[PDB]
Amino acid sequence: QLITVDEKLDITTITGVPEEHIKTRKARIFVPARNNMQSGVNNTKKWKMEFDTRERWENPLMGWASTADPLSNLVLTFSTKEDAVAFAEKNGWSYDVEERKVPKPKSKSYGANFSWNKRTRVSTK
Amino acid sequence: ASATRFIQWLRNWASGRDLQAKLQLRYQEISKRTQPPPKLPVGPSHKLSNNYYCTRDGRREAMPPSIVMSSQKEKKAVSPAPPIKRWELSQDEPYL
Amino acid sequence: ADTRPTVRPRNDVAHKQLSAFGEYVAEILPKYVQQVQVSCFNELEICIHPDGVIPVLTFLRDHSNAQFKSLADLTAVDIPTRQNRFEIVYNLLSLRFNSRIRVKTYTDELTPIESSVPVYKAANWYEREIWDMFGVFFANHPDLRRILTDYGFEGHPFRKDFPLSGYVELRYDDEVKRVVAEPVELAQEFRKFDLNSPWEAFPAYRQPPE
Amino acid sequence: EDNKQFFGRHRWVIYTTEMNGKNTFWDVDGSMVPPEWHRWLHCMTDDP
Amino acid sequence: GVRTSPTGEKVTHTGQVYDDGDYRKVRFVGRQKEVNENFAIDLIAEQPVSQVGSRVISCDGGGGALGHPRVYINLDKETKTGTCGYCGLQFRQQHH
Amino acid sequence: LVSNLTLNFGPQHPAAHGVLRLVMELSGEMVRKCDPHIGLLHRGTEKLIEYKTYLQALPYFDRLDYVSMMCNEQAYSLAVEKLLNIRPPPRAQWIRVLFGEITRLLNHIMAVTTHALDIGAMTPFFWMFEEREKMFEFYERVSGARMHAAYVRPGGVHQDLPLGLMDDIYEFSKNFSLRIDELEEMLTNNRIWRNRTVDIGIVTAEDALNYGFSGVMLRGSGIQWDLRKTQPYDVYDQVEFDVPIGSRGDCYDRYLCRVEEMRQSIRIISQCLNKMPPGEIKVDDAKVSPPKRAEMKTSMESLIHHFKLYTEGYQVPPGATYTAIEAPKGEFGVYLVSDGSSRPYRCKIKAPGFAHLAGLDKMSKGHMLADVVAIIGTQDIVFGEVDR
Amino acid sequence: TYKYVNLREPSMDMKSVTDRAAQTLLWTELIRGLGMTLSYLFREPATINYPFEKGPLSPRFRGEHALRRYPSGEERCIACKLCEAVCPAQAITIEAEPRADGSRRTTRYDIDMTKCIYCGFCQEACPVDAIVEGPNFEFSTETHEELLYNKEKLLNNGDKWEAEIAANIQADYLYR
Amino acid sequence: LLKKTTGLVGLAVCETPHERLKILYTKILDVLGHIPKNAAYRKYTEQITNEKLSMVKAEPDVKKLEERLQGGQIEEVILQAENELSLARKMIQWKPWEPLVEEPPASQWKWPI
Amino acid sequence: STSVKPIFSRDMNEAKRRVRELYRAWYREVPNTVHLFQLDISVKQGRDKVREMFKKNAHITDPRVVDLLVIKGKMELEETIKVWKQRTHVMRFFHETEAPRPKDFLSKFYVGHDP
Amino acid sequence: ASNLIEVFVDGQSVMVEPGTTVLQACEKVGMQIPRFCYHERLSVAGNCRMCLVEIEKAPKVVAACAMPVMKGWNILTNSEKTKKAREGVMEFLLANHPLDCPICDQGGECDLQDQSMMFGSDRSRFLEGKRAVEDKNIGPLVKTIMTRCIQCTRCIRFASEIAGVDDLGTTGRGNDMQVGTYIEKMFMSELSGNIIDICPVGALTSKPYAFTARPWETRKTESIDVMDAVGSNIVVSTRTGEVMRILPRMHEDINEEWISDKTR
Amino acid sequence: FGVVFRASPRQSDVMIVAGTLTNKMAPALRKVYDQMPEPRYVVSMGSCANGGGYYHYSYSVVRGCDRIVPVDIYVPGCPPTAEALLYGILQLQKKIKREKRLRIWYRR
Ligand code: SF4
Ligand code: SF4
Ligand code: SF4
Ligand code: SF4
Ligand code: SF4
Ligand code: FES
Ligand SMILES: [K+]
Ligand SMILES: [Zn+2]
Repeated sequence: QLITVDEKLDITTITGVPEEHIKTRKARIFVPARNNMQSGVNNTKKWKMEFDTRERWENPLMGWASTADPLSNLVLTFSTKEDAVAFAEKNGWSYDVEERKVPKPKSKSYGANFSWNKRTRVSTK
Repeated sequence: ASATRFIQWLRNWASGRDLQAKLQLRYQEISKRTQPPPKLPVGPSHKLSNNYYCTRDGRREAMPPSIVMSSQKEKKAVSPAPPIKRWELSQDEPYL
Repeated sequence: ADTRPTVRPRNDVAHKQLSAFGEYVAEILPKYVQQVQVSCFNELEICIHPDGVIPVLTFLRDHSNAQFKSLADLTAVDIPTRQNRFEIVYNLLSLRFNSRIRVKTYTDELTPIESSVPVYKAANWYEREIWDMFGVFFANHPDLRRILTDYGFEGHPFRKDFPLSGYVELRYDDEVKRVVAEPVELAQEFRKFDLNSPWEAFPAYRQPPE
Repeated sequence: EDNKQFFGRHRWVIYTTEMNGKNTFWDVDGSMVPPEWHRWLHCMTDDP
Repeated sequence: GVRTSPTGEKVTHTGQVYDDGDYRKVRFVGRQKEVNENFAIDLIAEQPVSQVGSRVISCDGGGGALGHPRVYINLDKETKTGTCGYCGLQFRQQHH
Repeated sequence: LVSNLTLNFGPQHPAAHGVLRLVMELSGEMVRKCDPHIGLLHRGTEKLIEYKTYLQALPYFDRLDYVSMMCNEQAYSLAVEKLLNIRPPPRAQWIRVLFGEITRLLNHIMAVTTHALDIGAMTPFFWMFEEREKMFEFYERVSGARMHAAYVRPGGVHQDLPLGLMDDIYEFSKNFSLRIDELEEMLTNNRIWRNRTVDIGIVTAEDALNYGFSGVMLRGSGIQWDLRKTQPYDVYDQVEFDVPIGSRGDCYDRYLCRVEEMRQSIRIISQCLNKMPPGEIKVDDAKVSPPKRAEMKTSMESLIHHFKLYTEGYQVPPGATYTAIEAPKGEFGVYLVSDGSSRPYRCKIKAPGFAHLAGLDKMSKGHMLADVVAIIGTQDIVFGEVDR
Repeated sequence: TYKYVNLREPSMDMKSVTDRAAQTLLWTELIRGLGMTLSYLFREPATINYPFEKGPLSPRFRGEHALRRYPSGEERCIACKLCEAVCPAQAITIEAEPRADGSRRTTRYDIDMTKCIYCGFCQEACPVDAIVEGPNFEFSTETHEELLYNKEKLLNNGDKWEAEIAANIQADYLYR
Repeated sequence: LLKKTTGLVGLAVCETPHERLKILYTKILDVLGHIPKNAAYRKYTEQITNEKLSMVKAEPDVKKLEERLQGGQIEEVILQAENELSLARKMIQWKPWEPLVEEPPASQWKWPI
Repeated sequence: STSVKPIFSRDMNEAKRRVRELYRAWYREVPNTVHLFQLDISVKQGRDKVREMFKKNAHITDPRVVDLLVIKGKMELEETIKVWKQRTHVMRFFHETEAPRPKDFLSKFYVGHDP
Repeated sequence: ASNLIEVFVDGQSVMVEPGTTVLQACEKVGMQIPRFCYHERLSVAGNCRMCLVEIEKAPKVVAACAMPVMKGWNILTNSEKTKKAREGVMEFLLANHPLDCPICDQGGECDLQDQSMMFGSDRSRFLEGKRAVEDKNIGPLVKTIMTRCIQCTRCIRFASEIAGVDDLGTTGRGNDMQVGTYIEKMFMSELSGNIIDICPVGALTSKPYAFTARPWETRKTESIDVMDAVGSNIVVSTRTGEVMRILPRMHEDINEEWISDKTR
Repeated sequence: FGVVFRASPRQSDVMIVAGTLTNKMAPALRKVYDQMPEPRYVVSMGSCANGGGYYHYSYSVVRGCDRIVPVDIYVPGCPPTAEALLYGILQLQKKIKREKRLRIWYRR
């Protein structure tokens, strides 16, 4: 009906990746940093996994950017930090986890701009 | 179109059709290659008033699927829809 | 049906009928059904435990009020964040009642799924496609083998972690007088674009904060 | 042009025997039609 | 504005030329390096300035919907002409 | 297993459907086992679609069943529109039915003529591609491309019909029934053709449904099923036509069904030309459909929506739909999953030829080797959609 | 609504049976098929005399690519990269910089014509009608390298074909 | 009167439709007796099975019976009864009526992720 | 939990059995393959390669991972035995065109930045 | 604590410290209110009016950025009244805005573009001519195209409160109100390049980065500044293996979201 | 023009590669090419065969058939129009017209 299997779950052998791109690759788990050119925060909701950048060179003919790295454009999206780590382990990638940085809540007051005795008074509007 | 009458008679007879009425080739029953410029109409949302996008936004009127049963959270039998209706024979050409 | 030229009209009678049948199926096969949902554009999905495939597919095919005689499609979706990353989707069609229904289940890399060929002979090639592209093994399948990929092709391309251009590429070598595979090198790397906008588009689908 | 032919043969070109210093008595190709006539010869327009 | 490098190769309007020791200039040996001879920078210089009599002038590049998007240009500054971001045409305010 | 004949159509002949490697066991002239091997035109289309916006993915659908270009587009557009919850305007729905039926004629001419060409009847092939060539001009006049129009898009159609097109389509449709009649004067009552198709590849109604067949493959066996009649999707509820139904389930009935579908397509095309309404061609909602080039160069909002539509693309609400149409070959459907962004998360293509070809072994049992050529032809297999 | 394509019942009178016997033995329908082929022999062929005659096209035809100019002679392209972003085949590669006069102009514009699917999305997306698909469809080459267009080539195509391209735009811009 | 053709390939005509159905429906009712009375499958399948069987008795004419049943040709109704019967025998082995075998992981059916 | 549905083996002993069988079928096959496919390798080189492929997966201890490894190995055999492969597929195992790739720090240091 | 009071956000109860604004109350249930003039690291302005939102049983809409919440308010961030306020305000913003998106470096990463798509209308009814503004030269680092300015006054607040420089201000009045220095001045500061990031539009752009790349084609690499010992967290933007620009990366304890001009 | 509709591989004079060459299919195409008796020419028709086209970045597609066989003429388009292919064949005829096999042989 069922069996008991306890070993650490690993699938590197059956996934089909070459060894070169399992062992020497350093996955990076993180939440993307907000693009400071915009105030929207909808791209900092999920955890991404990416790999280390490798060499790109100029194509001798047209000057295009040539790569020999098959993982260069690979990005994975996860709901939680555990999932990204759980996926990375069973595929046998060396990874680093960077903790989410949450904006610190702040005290905002409009009245603070017109202050009798404080330096927060604004000189213009 | 430039077939002599005799050859016209022959190919009509061989095929059993009046081929000249419906010629395969096109001569001067085709549209002119140069046409007058068009003046295409505008859509129903080209209005200067009473045209707020919030009252015609299809995307934002979708909602997530309803959940009829979920594990965490004398009735009569029902078919997924009323039984399909039998088709009726064409009265234009019932038997080919 | 409203005078909103650009907005798809709602059919509410279809929504009611599909919700009634969702309960009916849940009432009859409570051992297996894990969830029932009907979308806004009227499409019923039944989520089931992977062990109820044959009982669930058989009931929908043979029951006198189901009669989903036709398997319209069978495919898998890969969602790596889920613990059971693979979701197996069955789209069925009922010609007696002119209705469609979707049956979904899940699995992982190392859990087999019962073959539905005993129920729908159409599933023979669909499951070979699922195995080849997703590496999901179906048990008791008459003939499971690759169907799309090249012979000796290592990997399962439709997994989200398989790179778009793969790992090996073919050319002809004069010296060995045959077509040789080699590690892939692109003259122009595929350029990845970040297109997602940082502003929320659909509040109705907002997920609760952590 | 001859408008009593069927559509597609009612216009045609007889290529020059020499163009840009190349003998084209025998060797002619569809790229010898200049852009102004290219539109007329392909019936994209109705006016030479 | 097609000047040649000391080697003998023509320079392009982007300013590109193969330096003295670059092997990649072999690709042109027995063939030719294609260089457009109408330099957009030099042609748009020739255009005369357009004297106008208002502080704000709009340019669409001509042709209405066959030009570029319509842009309004400010001409208050006297030390310089006002240029179109798209088509590069210059404007000045008349005797003012 | 007297002998195994591995028949590769690698050195392809003038069929153009693709390439099929067929592995068979011939116990004499008879066929005991048939095993199609179908990886030769697998191009990874479903994975590539995940890296493209919804607009960028549309041309992939032209290149599936590459004899049903605008019908494949409509299926993608009907799926995306359903997730977007928008509606294309009434004029475009008529243009999409009109060119849906011009595409059905395009498909059946290829289906019947190349089927007959493989069985030795070469001449009707040339007769009818003079007609397909005239249909390719309608495609080019509305889209600029003879084949891969990229014309039917979510929200409607890219451009409006140029002035003078409907007259030329009417002139083509007026002379076209005679062209079909000439084709039947060479095949319908021809004893050689009937001997090659009658009682070949018989399929029972019960086995058809279970094997997943659709289209003519069902209606040849007598199943009264057409998606245009039972689950209509554009204006097909507003046009009168009859569904041809077979009685014996053999190749010859399937041949007759297709030839009768060409006549019903001309019947439908006649109604579309008369009922074509005025108005706009794409949904008047610029967060989905691009604005007119005149408005984009005049209006700030139009330029912003133009800029974003052709870069990010419109975002589609999260959800999953299975949309199917009555494609000329059969039921063509797409299972499209949206994660809420502007790029599809998963796009599974349901090709009718995938199931039909899998059903070849069933149909070939107890037939000679020369019949297999007739069986594959009557299925109408193109390997663009079989493999994707 | 359906019809029966083949549900006839053959008549079993002697007159009808003899009709089928005459057909079977005298090959009547086969002669009829020979008649149709004979009629086509005396119909005029649909062939045209390429390259002297050409198949009809329309203004919307999507052919070889070219970069256009304004009447003054300045390039229309402002390096917005909307064409590069939309290109379904990723056939376009763009680099830009400020020109010596501060203008927003490209320094690299390339189309891999062997990647391009000739869909015309790039001309639909261009805000300034800078990139177009021309009317030329006869530009096959002998080497692969001859089909990788840089900026000079596309500018030269615009100079070569502007006369026709402008007229085609004039004919269709109102539909667009 | 008797149909020459069912219209469907591989589906032959039934000489004795009324009697053939009665046997099948009665067998179905008999088989359901082996299923727990509480299970939902037994209650619903009995209800439809009885309602059809009542019509079969009531209607002697084959054409009128089909119009009441609305299951296509009368041979199609027989083919469906045989499927319901074989389904019930399989349900007794599967026992779907039991409580849920197992519940899915936390975020198994959560879309978007 | 650790309660998982099995593919075939219910413990490594059964799995190692199927592994052992599959090696028999491959060991017998190489003599035939080297002939039907007209390969230029000796039957010794072929059998060493089969040994190499089986050895690389030595560490595996999960019964389910071993079932799939065997399932895949049999599919590979079925292609070679039935001659569905071609001479090119069979010879891809030997990487006869890829030039020697170094593995010592100094060698990798001279050529490129790859770790 | 007992400080916290209870407010509802579309019927979802959240407990907030007294003095929290409506915009901050909405952020706790995960919503982002649209904005142009509000920035959490600057003084509240309340002038763009894009944050206007409806309070149930309240006839008037309130500026969510500058309105302290009171006990038992239900903030309706998606009512018809709220949506129409956003559409009206976006229309006014785009009335005089130039048609520059193809030539504007901000294109593709513009809050005006993106919030126009999400909260604005799809079409214009503005049938007049537009405003045009001359450009100011405030140094070799920031390029000014002030026709695009939406007068959010973020740059003014940043320079006054963050950089401690009072060179920037608003001269004029009404529709003619302009942002600048009045005189020929260069806003040269070690933190000057930061006003590029806070400017929501292409009014202030990086001169070195002008025209070279678009946001969607650049790969983001999170790294660290090494031009000083503060270790500012940055983003290195690259395209086809080339470094295109340096952007800040938010770190609350180090550089917040600023960087120096040597870093930039 | 003298170009037969259908030619067998071992009497053919020119191979026209009309569509996508996948990795599964590449060995078969090189097999056919070797069986062709000389003189043999290849015509690459369309983007897919020319350089991969719109599946260029696919894992299962050869990025151009010139990786497998030598190509004499490249016909652009997706698809090239029938007229565009005809122009390509007529370009092959002119390419053959300029051959100098005997003239080279004399000077060897
Ligand atoms: S026609 Fe289409 S594929 Fe070709 S360059 Fe333009 S957008 Fe790209
Ligand atoms: S060709 Fe047009 S779309 Fe492309 S970069 Fe130039 S202006 Fe922008
Ligand atoms: S600031 Fe934004 S909306 Fe204004 S022109 Fe620049 S990109 Fe377009
Ligand atoms: S320049 Fe930019 S930051 Fe300053 S007020 Fe104008 S839009 Fe706001
Ligand atoms: S038409 Fe285009 S997509 Fe199709 S095979 Fe030809 S090049 Fe490839
Ligand atoms: S964000 Fe509140 S008014 Fe500007
Ligand atoms: K800015
Ligand atoms: Zn201008």
